[PDB]
Order: sequence, then C-alpha cells, then structure tokens
Amino acid sequence: YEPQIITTDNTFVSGNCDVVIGIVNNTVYDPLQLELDSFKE
Amino acid sequence: NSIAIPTNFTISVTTEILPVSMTKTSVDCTMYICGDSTECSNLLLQYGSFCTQLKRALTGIAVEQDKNTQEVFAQVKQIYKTPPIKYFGGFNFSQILPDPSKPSKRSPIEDLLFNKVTLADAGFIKQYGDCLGDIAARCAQKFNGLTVLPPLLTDEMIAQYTSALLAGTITSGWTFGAGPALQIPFPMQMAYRFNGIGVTQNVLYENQKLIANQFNSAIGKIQDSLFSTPSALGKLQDVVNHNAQALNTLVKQLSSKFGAISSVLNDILSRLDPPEAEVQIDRLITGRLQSLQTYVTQQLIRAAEIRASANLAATKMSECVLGQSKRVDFCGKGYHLMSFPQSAPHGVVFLHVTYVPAQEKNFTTAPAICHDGKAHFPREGVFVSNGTHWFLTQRNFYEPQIITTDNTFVSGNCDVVIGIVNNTVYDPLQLELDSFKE
Amino acid sequence: VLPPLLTDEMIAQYTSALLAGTITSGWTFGAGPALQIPFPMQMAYRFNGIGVTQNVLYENQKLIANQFNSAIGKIQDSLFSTPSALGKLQDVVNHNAQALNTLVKQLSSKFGAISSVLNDILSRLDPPEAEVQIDRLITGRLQSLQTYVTQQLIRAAEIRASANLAATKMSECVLGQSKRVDFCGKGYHLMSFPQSAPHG
Amino acid sequence: NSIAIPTNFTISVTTEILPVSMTKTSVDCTMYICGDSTECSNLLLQYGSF
Amino acid sequence: VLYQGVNCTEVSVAIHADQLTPTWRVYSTGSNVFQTRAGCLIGAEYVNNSYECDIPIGAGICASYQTQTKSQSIIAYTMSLGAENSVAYSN
Ligand SMILES: *[C@@H]1O[C@H](CO)[C@@H](O[C@@H]2O[C@H](CO)[C@@H](O[C@@H]3O[C@H](CO)[C@@H](O)[C@H](O)[C@@H]3O)[C@H](O)[C@H]2NC(C)=O)[C@H](O)[C@H]1NC(C)=O
Ligand SMILES: *[C@@H]1O[C@H](CO)[C@@H](O[C@@H]2O[C@H](CO)[C@@H](O[C@@H]3O[C@H](CO)[C@@H](O)[C@H](O)[C@@H]3O)[C@H](O)[C@H]2NC(C)=O)[C@H](O)[C@H]1NC(C)=O
Ligand SMILES: *[C@@H]1O[C@H](CO)[C@@H](O[C@@H]2O[C@H](CO)[C@@H](O)[C@H](O)[C@H]2NC(C)=O)[C@H](O)[C@H]1NC(C)=O
Ligand SMILES: *[C@@H]1O[C@H](CO)[C@@H](O[C@@H]2O[C@H](CO)[C@@H](O)[C@H](O)[C@H]2NC(C)=O)[C@H](O)[C@H]1NC(C)=O
Ligand SMILES: *[C@@H]1O[C@H](CO)[C@@H](O[C@@H]2O[C@H](CO)[C@@H](O)[C@H](O)[C@H]2NC(C)=O)[C@H](O)[C@H]1NC(C)=O
Ligand SMILES: *[C@@H]1O[C@H](CO)[C@@H](O)[C@H](O)[C@H]1NC(C)=O
Ligand SMILES: *[C@@H]1O[C@H](CO)[C@@H](O)[C@H](O)[C@H]1NC(C)=O
Ligand SMILES: *[C@@H]1O[C@H](CO)[C@@H](O)[C@H](O)[C@H]1NC(C)=O
Ligand SMILES: *[C@@H]1O[C@H](CO)[C@@H](O)[C@H](O)[C@H]1NC(C)=O
Ligand SMILES: *[C@@H]1O[C@H](CO)[C@@H](O)[C@H](O)[C@H]1NC(C)=O
Repeated sequence: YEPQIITTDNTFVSGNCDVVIGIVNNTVYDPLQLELDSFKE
Repeated sequence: NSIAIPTNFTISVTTEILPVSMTKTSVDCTMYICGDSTECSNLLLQYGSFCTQLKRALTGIAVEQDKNTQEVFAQVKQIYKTPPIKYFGGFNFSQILPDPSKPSKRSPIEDLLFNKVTLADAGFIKQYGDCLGDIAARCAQKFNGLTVLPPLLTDEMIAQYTSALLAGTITSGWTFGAGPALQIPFPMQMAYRFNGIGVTQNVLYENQKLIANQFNSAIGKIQDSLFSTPSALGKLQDVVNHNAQALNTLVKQLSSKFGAISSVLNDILSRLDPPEAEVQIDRLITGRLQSLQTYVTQQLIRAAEIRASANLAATKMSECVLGQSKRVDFCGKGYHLMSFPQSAPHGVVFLHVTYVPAQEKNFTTAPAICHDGKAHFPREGVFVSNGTHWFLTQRNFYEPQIITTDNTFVSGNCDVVIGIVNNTVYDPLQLELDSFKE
Repeated sequence: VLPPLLTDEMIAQYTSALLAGTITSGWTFGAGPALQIPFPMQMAYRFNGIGVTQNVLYENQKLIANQFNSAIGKIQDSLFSTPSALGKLQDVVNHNAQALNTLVKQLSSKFGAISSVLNDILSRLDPPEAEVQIDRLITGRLQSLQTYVTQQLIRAAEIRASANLAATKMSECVLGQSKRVDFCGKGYHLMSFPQSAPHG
Repeated sequence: NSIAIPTNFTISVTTEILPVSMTKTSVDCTMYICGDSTECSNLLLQYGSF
Repeated sequence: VLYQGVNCTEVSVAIHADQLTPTWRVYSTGSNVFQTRAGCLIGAEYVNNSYECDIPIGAGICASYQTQTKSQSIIAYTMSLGAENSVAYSN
C-alpha cells in the first residue's frame, strides 16, 4: 500500500464512461494542464 | 513487412486428467504361500526375511500414496468458503462449486467424474458379506490374503479441499497461495490475468459480458463432453484396471502346480508323508515366491510412476491454480489465464481456462518510424498500417492508437534501421504548447 | 522387434512443421493460429522478453545474423567432429542390443543341468529324469525372462521421464520463450529449434 | 558503489540431446523357453500366467 | 489395536468364544470399541472433536494420545483439515 494521486501519467484512456461496469466519478489530475495554467498567470 | 494481429478472441476451457494415487494393497505372506498350514509355514521360515521385505515394500507404497494425495490436495492451510451471493461479475461457477443439495457436497462435474469411473476394489470392511452370492466373485475376496486398505483422506475430504481451493482462487485469486487471502472483485482478478498474458485491462472491461458468456458456454461444453464421451477418463480407469489385473494374476497363480502333484496344499499334506511333502511344498513355495516378487516389483514400478504423476499434479496446482503460469502448454493449450481443480477417484482433473486469439487480420508493419531524422520504436506493441495510416497496436489484440512521443522511444538515427518507414510521430505537449501561444 | 508407429519421415515432417511455425510465427502458433511476423520483429520481441530493448537488435541486426550463422556452422562442425556428443542416444541403442544378446546367450546356460539342449535331455534320459532336467531349464529361462522384462521396465521408466522432459522442452523452448534459468541452455533464452534423431 | 554492465554480447547456440524412445521388443515366452519341444511346453504350462 | 477388514460384532463374538489366534487381549468396555471403515478399533475412545491428524488410521479417522476431561488416553477422531476462513468477497 502506497497511495498516489491519480493523474494522466499513472493511467491510460480507452473508451468513454459507459461500457465499463462499476465506473466511479473522480477527478484525474493532469500534470501539464496545471503547469500550463501556472505558465500563463 | 506483413504481420497478422488478432481482432477477436475466444475464452476456451480444456481438461487435463492426472492420476494422483493408486489403490493401497496389502499382501498376507503366510496366507498366500502357506495358507492355514503349519508345516508349510515352517518350511517358509527357512527362506528368511523375504515376507518382511514384501511387507515393508507394500507398507511403503501405501504410505507413499497417502503422501502423494496429501501433497497434491493439502496445499491450503485453511478451508475457504464462498459467499452466499454467488455473484462474481456474471460468471457462473455452479458446475464447479459444491452442490449443497446432494450428499458428499460435490460439484456437478465431480459427481459426473465419479459416476464415469468404475472402481473395482472400493476398500471397506467386506467380511460381513460371506456367501449367499451366486459365486464369490473376485481381488482375492480377502480369502487368499490380499486386501485393499482405505485411503486416509476420504472422497468427501478431497472434495472439501477442492472446494477450499476453488473458494480461495475465486475470491482472492493467487494472493492466498503466497500468504494471506486478500479479497478482490473477480473482474479485477481476470483483468490482472489479462495483463499477465499481455492484453490490457480495458479489453476485458469493455467486453466483460462476452467473456462471461464464453466462459459459461465453455464450462457447459466441458460438462457435456465428459458426459457424452465414455472414455474421457482413460488414465484413471487404466490405473484401476492395472491394479485389478495385477491382483487377479497374483490370485490365479495359486491354482498353478509349478511342478507339484497338486496345486492344493492340503492334498499334498494328506497324500504324502513329511519327507516327500516337504519337496512338493518347496516347489509350491518357489512358485509363490516368484509370483509375489513379480507382483511387488510391478507395484513398486507403478508406484514410482504414480509418484511422478502426483508430483506433476501438485506442481500444476501450484503454478496453475494458486498462481498464473507463463509456461507454454503447461496449464492447457493457449495462453493461460486460470485453472480450477476437480476431484476424481484416484486422481485430479484440471479445468484450464485460456485466452485464444481469433479472427486475425494481416496489416503492414515496420520496425520503426522516422520523423525529424530520428528512429522511433514502440515501448509496447507493434506498428501496423491499414493501407493509409500507421497506428500502434497490441501484439495480442488489435486496437489502433495514434503513434505519439508518449508511446514510443527514440534511439539513433533513421539510417541504421533496415525496415524503417516515413510517418508522422505526433507529440502531445508540443501541439498544446504551440497551441498555448503564437 | 516392432517398428515405431511414426516413421522417420513422419518425425521429420513434425520437426519441419515446428521449424516453419517457429520461424514464420514464433511463439504464436503454439497458442492460437499461426500469425506471420517478420523474423527480425520476432527477435525484437524476444530481446524485449529478456530485458534488451528493440533498438539493440535493430542497430546491430547484421552482427546478430552473422553471429547466428557462425554459431550454426559451429554446431554442425561440433557434432561432426565429436562422436561422443550423441552418446546419450547411442547408449540407448547399445544397451538394448546387449540386453537382447544376453537373453539369447542365456539359452546356452545349463543352470545346473547336464545339457542346455532339450533334445539331448529327451534323447539320453528317461522321461522322469528328463522332466527334472527340463523343469530346471524352464526355471532358469523363466528367471532370465523375468530379469530381462524387469530391466526393460526400469529403462522404460527412465525413457518415459526423458520423453516427458523433452515434451516440456518442446512446449517451453520451441513453442514459446522461457524464463527458467538454464532450462533452455546457458544464457538468457531467445529461442530453440528441434531436430529429429534416431530414438530421440 | 560498483556495477558491471555488458558493453557487447554474443549470440550462442548450444546442443541438448535427449532420448525419446527405445527399441520396441516382443518375446515369445513359449518359443524362448520351450522352442519346438512338446514336452517342455507341457511342463511350461504348469507355471500359469507368467 | 485395529482389526482390519472385520465387523466389531464378529471380533467381540470371537473374543467371547476364545477363538482368536493372538493370546493377548485388549481390555474392552463400552465406549472403547469404535467401528471404522478400515476395521474395528478397540482401545481408543471416539470423540466428537476433530483435531489435526497425528497417528493416521484410515478413511478420515486418526488417533492421538491426549488429556480428556478432568486422565490421559488414546482417542480416535475425524480429521480436521484446517481453520475456517470466510473471505469477505464483495463487488
Ligand atoms: C448458472 O448456470 C446453471 C446451469 O449451468 C443455471 O441453472 C439452470 O437454470 C435454468 C433456469 O432456472 C434451468 O432451466 C430449467 O430447468 C428445469 C429442470 O427441471 C426445467 O423444468 C425448466 O423448464 C428450465 O428448463 C436449468 O435446468 C438449470 N441447470 C442446472 C444444471 O441447474 C443457473 O441458474 C445459473 N445461475 C446464474 C446465477 O447464472
Ligand atoms: C562486439 O563484438 C563483435 C564480435 O563478437 C564485434 O564485431 C567484430 O569486430 C571485429 C573487428 O572489427 C571483426 O574482425 C574483423 O573481421 C574481418 C572480416 O573480414 C577481418 O577481415 C578483420 O581482419 C577482422 O578480423 C569481426 O569480424 C566482427 N565480428 C562480427 C560477427 O561482425 C563488434 O564490433 C563488437 N562491438 C563493440 C561495440 O565492441
Ligand atoms: C458522473 O458524472 C456524470 C456527469 O458528468 C453523470 O451523468 C449524469 O447523471 C445524471 C443522473 O441524474 C443524469 O441526469 C445526467 O443526464 C447525466 N449526464 C450525462 C452527460 O450522462 C454520472 O451519473 C455520474 N456518475 C456517478 C456515479 O456519479
Ligand atoms: C485507416 O484509418 C484511418 C483513421 O482511422 C481512416 O481514416 C478515417 O476514416 C473515417 C471513416 O471511417 C473518417 O471519419 C476519419 O475522418 C478518417 N481519418 C483520417 C485521418 O483520414 C482510413 O480510412 C483507414 N483506411 C483504411 C483503408 O482502413
Ligand atoms: C523519409 O524522408 C526523408 C526526408 O525527410 C527522405 O530523405 C531524402 O531522401 C531522398 C531520396 O529518397 C534524398 O534525395 C534526399 O536528399 C533525402 N533528404 C534527407 C534530408 O535525408 C527519406 O528518403 C524518406 N524515406 C522514405 C522511405 O521515404
Ligand atoms: C493476408 O493473408 C492471406 C492468406 O491467404 C493472403 O492471401 C493475403 O495476401 C494476406 N495479405 C497481406 C496484406 O499480407
Ligand atoms: C467476436 O466474436 C463474438 C462471438 O460471439 C462476437 O459476438 C463479437 O461481436 C466479435 N467481435 C468482433 C469485434 O468481431
Ligand atoms: C456389522 O454387522 C451389523 C449387523 O446388523 C451391520 O448392521 C453393520 O453394518 C456391520 N458393520 C460393518 C462395518 O459391516
Ligand atoms: C458425536 O456427535 C453426535 C451428534 O448427534 C452424537 O450423537 C455422538 O454420540 C457423538 N459421538 C461421541 C463419541 O461423542
Ligand atoms: C453485486 O452486484 C450484483 C448485481 O446484480 C448484485 O445483485 C449484488 O447484490 C452485488 N453485491 C454486492 C456485495 O454489492
């Protein structure tokens, strides 16, 4: 057991939120999107 | 440049049958050679420790068979139970799990396996029977000194080990086999087994109903295949028949004369005075000694064969049922996903669940893509072309993806790779960072 | 002596089929339909399987091919030059010949009888004495047959174990890639090729 | 703090030789013990199923 | 002592008639005679409690030497296979 933040570097994307049985709603944090926002402002 | 890649798959269940144990025999030396005859027994004593050697050999065999059964089935430290819901993602295990409604608490498949095999000995107390039969019908019927010992583990107690093992693997996968049993949802155990054979988890989750239906159909096919084919359980019937034949031969040898006037010891003692009777008895003793040594030698050789088979069965249980094995053809034909044991008389039957590619299509491939003067190689998978565009796919399942800098790695220029082709290798950060300002 | 059920041509056909499957499709034909893959890409997979990236193979592909051709030539020269390499199979033949020759030689043994020839026993002795001498020869010959069969059963068990090991090697070395150290030869396993041999 | 890493490699081919089968034999028990002898065969019958 | 292949009734009758070839006898009272699948076991008290197998007898029946009630004796029992552990499986 070693919990980490769920990000787009830890997971991969295939398909939409329908076919998977038991999918749950949670935020996946993009590393770049946060960084890009810091680059802007 | 052509590579064929599966576009579909079938979940297949196959059956492997292995002997684990052989009937545990016991031979009564005095009764066989010198049945109820003091003079013959006294002559028999002049050959020394021969019986004692036979007794040790047969005791060692009986113990070895109990050892083989214990090693094969008693590999779990706790008896695991299944949940009362019996819902595992839509997978139907009613044909492999114990049926609570019938005596012995065996699975549908186990009762079929037990009904198919005919047991000639079925050791238990038989003295109560005595006569009133049409004929005695045996394999000595005890009377000539040859008996069969019961196993230490009963058929119900083997079924309990099988149930514990099935409950363990179904509810915790391979975790309990290497320490404590950790519960996991079944689709997540199978998804990890899929990862084990090189196919991603999303393939299983997207097609979960298809996979469950293929599994359930394959199990039904196993039940029908075993029911329909009377010779499916060949190896176990052969073991039973060989032990029955060895005992039938050993008893029938008692009717031979081996050079004596008569095969009946009491006739020799009745007709002749001691000094001649001793010679006729010595001839019969020699013949019986040869028959007993032949019988024991064959039982020891067969015991060694059974030991090797039992060791293989225990090895398969550990690597196929309590784990996942990457050894080809070890756990059935195809890529191994999981296995389920079933009890059978004198042995074990394994149901091996494998992933088999189906409906392949041939695409054009290339070792690498040259972009800005650099050779891009896959991190995982292979490159394919549908004739107009290049994609990255998995080796075991067609799934086209855009070739990007997050999926490939770069090493060296494009001049060194013999089969390299020209295609655009996208870079997600650059398009957005170029998108970010301009 | 009974012939084998599968003739040498049939064994050669199985070996050829296994080589064609392995070369054209690698490990694929042992677990689904055979799927063609370019050989250098099959090797790239195998290299990744042993922890070596695909670019090592591709940058040095001609070095690897030359080392392969040299090693195969060395195998042919090694087997030709050293007759003892195949001793494991030659012993199987030689032991069998010895066992059969021994059993025949046992017919000349007297086992305590005045003569080894049944016709001599019957010609010179009255039935009673001839019966005693013949019964003795029968006992000696039965003992020789029991010894021969017991030895054949023990060797059969040894051959069975060897055949089971060979079957495991075919499935794991030829029809796949093994991670068992020194199972499929010394070094990290890349691939194997079967060849038929008499009795093995 | 010292680690050795290969800078080159060799592709090696080795040979493993395994027996698969033995010569299949068959024995005529009566002919071997009592070849072309009626009297011997008649005594051989007293040894039963051997 | 385990008498293989026979009924306990037959053994008790042979004992009362003094027809058995061994000249020794095992002291026998009620509760000390237990019918097994292997044969008739005389000289061990059968109990309901299962335990790990120590001295195997056969057909699931094992025996051991243990302190009972308040007094050590040989007992016979049905073999225990292990502790029960129900896995908390959930979706
Ligand atoms: C898991 O699979 C088993 C079969 O492998 C399912 O049991 C089957 O259930 C159906 C419907 O309840 C049974 O059909 C009915 O059978 C009776 C027999 O008398 C018949 O009269 C009815 O008209 C109907 O045909 C089927 O026989 C039965 N099979 C067995 C072997 O029990 C079980 O329901 C499945 N469970 C889940 C959760 O999917
Ligand atoms: C890694 O090792 C291999 C050998 O296992 C190196 O390749 C070998 O390099 C030598 C020297 O360049 C070659 O020797 C030369 O061969 C030619 C053949 O005509 C001969 O005329 C020369 O006189 C000399 O003997 C050798 O053949 C070659 N082997 C192969 C199979 O190509 C390789 O360069 C090494 N790599 C590194 C990075 O050290
Ligand atoms: C996860 O979030 C999505 C929305 O992004 C949810 O989908 C909505 O669910 C409500 C339920 O009342 C519907 O009325 C909406 O029409 C749905 N919208 C869409 C776009 O599908 C989804 O239900 C959420 N899942 C969970 C488990 O909370
Ligand atoms: C090869 O794949 C590409 C992309 O998957 C195909 O092109 C797409 O075709 C769909 C219609 O099926 C269009 O909606 C997309 O806009 C197309 N994308 C591009 C980038 O062209 C292409 O047709 C496929 N070719 C073959 C022979 O299968
Ligand atoms: C991939 O593209 C490069 C250019 O980006 C090609 O390189 C050119 O090849 C032609 C001959 O085909 C030469 O005349 C040019 O001088 C080359 N230019 C450079 C910059 O290398 C390369 O040949 C292409 N490869 C394929 C397989 O089409
Ligand atoms: C695909 O396989 C079939 C097999 O008959 C072959 O005829 C066809 O040419 C192949 N196509 C490609 C592109 O390799
Ligand atoms: C794969 O085969 C199954 C067989 O039932 C079928 O239902 C499914 O649609 C097939 N999928 C594809 C992508 O061909
Ligand atoms: C012993 O004999 C009785 C006679 O009624 C019988 O009921 C019982 O089943 C027998 N036991 C065995 C083990 O045969
Ligand atoms: C075992 O338990 C059953 C329960 O009904 C009982 O009848 C039986 O007498 C018990 N045996 C012993 C030896 O206590
Ligand atoms: C699991 O899902 C099934 C869906 O039919 C449901 O019936 C069952 O009660 C669920 N179990 C748990 C523990 O949530």
